[PDB]
Amino acid sequence: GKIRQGFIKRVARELVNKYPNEFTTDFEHNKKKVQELTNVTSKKIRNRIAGYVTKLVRMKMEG
Amino acid sequence: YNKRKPRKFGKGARRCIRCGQYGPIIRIQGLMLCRHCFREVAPKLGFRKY
Amino acid sequence: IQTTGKRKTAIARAVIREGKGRVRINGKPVEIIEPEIARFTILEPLILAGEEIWNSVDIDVKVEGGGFMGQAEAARMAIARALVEWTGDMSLKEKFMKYDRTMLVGDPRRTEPHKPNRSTKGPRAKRQ
Amino acid sequence: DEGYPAEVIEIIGRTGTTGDVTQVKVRILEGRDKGRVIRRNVRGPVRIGDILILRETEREAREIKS
Amino acid sequence: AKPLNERFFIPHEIKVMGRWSTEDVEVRDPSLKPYINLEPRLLPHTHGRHAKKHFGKANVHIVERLINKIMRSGGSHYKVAGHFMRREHRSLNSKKVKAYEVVKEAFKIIEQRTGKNPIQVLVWAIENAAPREDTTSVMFGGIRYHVAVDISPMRRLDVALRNIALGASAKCYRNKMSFAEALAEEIILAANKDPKSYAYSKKLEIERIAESSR
Amino acid sequence: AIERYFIREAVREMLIDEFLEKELRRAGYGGLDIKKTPLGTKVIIFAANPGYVIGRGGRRIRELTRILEKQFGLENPQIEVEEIKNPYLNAKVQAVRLAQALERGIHFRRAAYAALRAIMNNGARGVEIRLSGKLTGERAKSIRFYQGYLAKVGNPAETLVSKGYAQALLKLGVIGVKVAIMPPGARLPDEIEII
Amino acid sequence: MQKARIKIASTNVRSLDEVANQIKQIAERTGVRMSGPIPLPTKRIRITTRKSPDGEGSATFDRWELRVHKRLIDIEADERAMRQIMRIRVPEDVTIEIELIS
Amino acid sequence: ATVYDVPGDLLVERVAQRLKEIPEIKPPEWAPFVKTGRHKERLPEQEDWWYYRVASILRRVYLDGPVGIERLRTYYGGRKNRGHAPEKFYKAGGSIIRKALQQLEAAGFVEKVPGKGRVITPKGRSFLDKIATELKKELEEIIPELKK
RNA sequence: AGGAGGUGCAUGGCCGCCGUCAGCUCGUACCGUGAGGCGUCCACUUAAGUGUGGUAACGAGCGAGACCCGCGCCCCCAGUUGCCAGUCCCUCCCGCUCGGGAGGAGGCACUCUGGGGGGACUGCCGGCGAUAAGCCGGAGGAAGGGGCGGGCGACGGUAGGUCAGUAUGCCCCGAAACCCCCGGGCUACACGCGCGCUACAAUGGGCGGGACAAUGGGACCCGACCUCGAAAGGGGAAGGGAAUCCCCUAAACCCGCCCUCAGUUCGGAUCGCGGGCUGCAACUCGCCCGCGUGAAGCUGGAAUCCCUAGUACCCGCGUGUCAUCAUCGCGC
Repeated sequence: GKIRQGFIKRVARELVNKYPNEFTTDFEHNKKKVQELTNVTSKKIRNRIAGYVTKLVRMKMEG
Repeated sequence: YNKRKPRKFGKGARRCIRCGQYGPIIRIQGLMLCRHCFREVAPKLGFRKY
Repeated sequence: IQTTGKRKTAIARAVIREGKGRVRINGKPVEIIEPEIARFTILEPLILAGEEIWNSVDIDVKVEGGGFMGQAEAARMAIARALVEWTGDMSLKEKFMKYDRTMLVGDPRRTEPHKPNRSTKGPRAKRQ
Repeated sequence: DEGYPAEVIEIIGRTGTTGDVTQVKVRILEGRDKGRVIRRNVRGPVRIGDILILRETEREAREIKS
Repeated sequence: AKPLNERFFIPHEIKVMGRWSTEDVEVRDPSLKPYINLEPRLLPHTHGRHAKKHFGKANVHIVERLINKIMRSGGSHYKVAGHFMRREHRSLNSKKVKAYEVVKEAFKIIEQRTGKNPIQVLVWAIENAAPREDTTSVMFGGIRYHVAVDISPMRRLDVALRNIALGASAKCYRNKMSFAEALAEEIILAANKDPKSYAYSKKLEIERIAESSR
Repeated sequence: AIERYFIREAVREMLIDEFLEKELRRAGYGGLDIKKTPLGTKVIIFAANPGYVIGRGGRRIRELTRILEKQFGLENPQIEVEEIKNPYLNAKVQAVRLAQALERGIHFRRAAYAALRAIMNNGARGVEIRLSGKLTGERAKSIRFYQGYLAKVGNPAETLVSKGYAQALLKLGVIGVKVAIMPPGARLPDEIEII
Repeated sequence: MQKARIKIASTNVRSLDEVANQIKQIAERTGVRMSGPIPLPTKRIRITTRKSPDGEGSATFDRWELRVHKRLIDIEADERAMRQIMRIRVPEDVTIEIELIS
Repeated sequence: ATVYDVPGDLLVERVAQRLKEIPEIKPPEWAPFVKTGRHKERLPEQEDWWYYRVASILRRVYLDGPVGIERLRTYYGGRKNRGHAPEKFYKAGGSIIRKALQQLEAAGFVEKVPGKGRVITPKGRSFLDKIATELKKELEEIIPELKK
């Protein structure tokens, strides 16, 4: 199944709260921003974080 | 008359250094060790799991 | 023009230049390959392409590895890419992908490793 | 061969003991009951809009009891 | 090699196998029209990812499927009338070139003996050998009962085509009469609804029993 | 044969390791390293205390300096003995120490818990101690005392953790001890830090 | 023209890359042409063995691997360039073998 | 044209029937009573079986260049029935091909390069490509596509 | 001392299955006098105690997952792996003079080689799902919805087994239950059952032809090449301590001829002879070279095992201990 892992759900919300403006719907921009704003060495989990923060950014402007 | 006869072939010619087992002694490039001994020492030889 | 082709374990290197139309596998005419199924497999890309492309270019392809059928399919992929790069027109690409997919996508499938408990008969094989 | 083809529309759900029988709704495309919708079963894979051949239109399957 | 080269060159104008361009073929049964693949292709083999596709079987050419269920025809729990139908001498499995050759020969036999499109003969046989009712044991509270069930077009195709293959194997197995001759004879019998064929016979058997399970 | 050479060198190495384990058990022999050079073969022995290794006036190590040249055939063995930076970070050395403590008629619970505390305040992230055998009677038992974070699977378990197995001898028989020590410097893959 | 062929082998990849990097710095510092390090095929020694010590249980087998990577560096003759390679600190795992070819 | 432009079987047949003429090629006295290889289980059916071998062997020299006894053994080898054990692959005989190569050498179509094997002389190449041109022309007016 | 003498309810360690199943629990809070319970429960969803949404609990730890190996495309770097990639030049074989083929120099394309980076992320759309989690379909694309083959198997239990590989309590023997040596046994056979190899011929056998692999190994070793013997084998020998010399042939495949279906132009068990290899010696106790002979079996009931994508099935190959014992195991 494709249930997103909890720790990424945690860090994604945190990075959402502290820079609400530094992440936009563009996937790749968010990918780079989380690349540099964290110390992740596994590119895959970086992509996971990017994919989820995309969805959170989408969630924002409708509510 | 107590010395064991020389043997260049066969199982009796071969004996593990560690435990002395006459049987399974793998010889990939000349380990000279019993097979069961190999399990507890393979990482010490550098072998990994993949 | 240079092209390559991957399939199973038969890998083909192909070079296409201007010529009368001769097409050679390992420097041998494509019409005299002993298996006929391999002949059609090698031949598939230039039937539907047309006769003018057939007689307007000389193509030399060398295939190493795998089986004869795999060699045929790798030569098919190589010659397909050869016509692709030599002609460089969209319509041939469209009809290439319409007839099938392999010659523009390859077959990246391989043979999975064998696993113990009667590994010899196959990976997923076991005893009774 | 007195058969009657009919067109699948909606799939009620996997039925039978093992779920290998699939319950669908079919519209009779030809015959004495033209246009009539019947709940009919399908062994083997089926989709929407398949033409299934009937020997008897009168036979029907009971509603799937959950 | 002269027949080999001439058969290489003849389908240069896009023909299934060597001959028998598929435009002239007509499917009479409405059920199997959107499933029988009539795309014109020179060679009936794609090595495709059809198994991993739920509905990718409709794309496979009927002749490729024919070679497919020919190569698998050997050995089974089917002790039909107490026989073990195994290929011990260079079995058909994985030797798709030999199977390719045998379908080529049987197609030539069909062409000559019937004087018409062998693909169309096969189409008629497929229509004529597909059953239209099976039986399923459905229970309520552990009281099982046999209920007639309608067959999907694709399952009908599968069972009928397996049946003709098994008829061919029953004919050739343990006889002087070759496999190509067996397949040609079986397909011509099934084409004209001949009960002598295994395919039409077992279509009738599948229709029956389910006939009485109402 | 480069293979036959590397395997030969590492076989010499682990045989020396086992020989020193059965020689230097009282010394808390923790680690080994070997450097070849035209001058000779330098052996680098990290022990819980080199004071016992040096012996009396070097009469101990000199014996070893003979031994490393005769049974293993090392040309010019030069012995160097050093201290482990934190023996509480070596599960092997801690295991040997606790086995020796148990052998001294010390109660298994009290010794194990004191050792656990002593390794913990030394900064080890996570400590597990498993004790098996005749611990309170003829029928054997296995009891595990854990504390902290001890990821027990994955590559990190095979990489960052320090592991130690020991056997302790007593009148009733043999007791098996296993010790797992997480050094603090390691970090988890799922731990993501933020700036 | 005279050349020196050097083969550097190690189980550790990082030790091998460090040795190659310092060789490269030496060769470019002495201003002597060097053929780029060609990574030759890595040897995979494989040993499988049954897990169970005795004969009991399911047929279980364990796989043990040794990946040893070797690289080839060819340099042109310069005695100054060859003087600095014997001073290269070589790790205990890396084996460097040097031959001279005309 | 070259041998590459024709089937191998026909070219072997043509070279065998043509080398039937030359007095150099002559089966030895032990040949008819000795099969081709150890792996073979039945004697060769026909009596031209010697000539075909030469027509094969020389053809191999047209392609593999320097080839000695052992590699020609390797190519000719085949599967053998071992009884209740599985069938296994084995090699063919050696003295037969050694005598064939010696007869070719005395004929001047092949020479010996020591340490590498035996190579094909210019005369053998000219004969083989003349045969190939003739056969290519034959299958050309049989199959016009070969004029391409 | 030694025990291969026993003692696996005397043990350590180890392996198996429950079971890579989803579980095991702890800190404090809450209910119950207590046994103990909660967290770990319920609707949905996941391959999971993975989560979603409500819960007297909130967090934590072990577990799955993440983690690591390899396939899937490209890029870079590196090119002595490999090639008339473009190729003036030299050597050669033909040819319709149209052309086709091969090597030395030279080039490094491309395969390969082996280090790093990108790329695949429900990344977007439609439908579902309470708008949540998440699910299905679609688009693009070498590969999207645990991408794919694997490794990492928990708290505990089974006195499972293993002290006969190792340490090892208890007891037993101390010129035997200790040490050495010769021969036999480890193969003994009217028998029941398990697992594997051959076979039950025409789909096929004989003759010859063609294009096809990785696994790994190679110094008393791998061995081209040359010579004798039909062959097993005898004698010499290049190169090689491993992208460079050998194992290296590919098999299946089809192609032209012979045979024309039967216990046999299948099948070889099995019985004897001459020769050959390892070993001190191979009848007990090896295989191979040739001959003669060369069995049943003709598809096999009751009962019953496994598999789902390159996967079944079929084919063929290196290697494990190693002269051979394997008709085995792993890997290709």
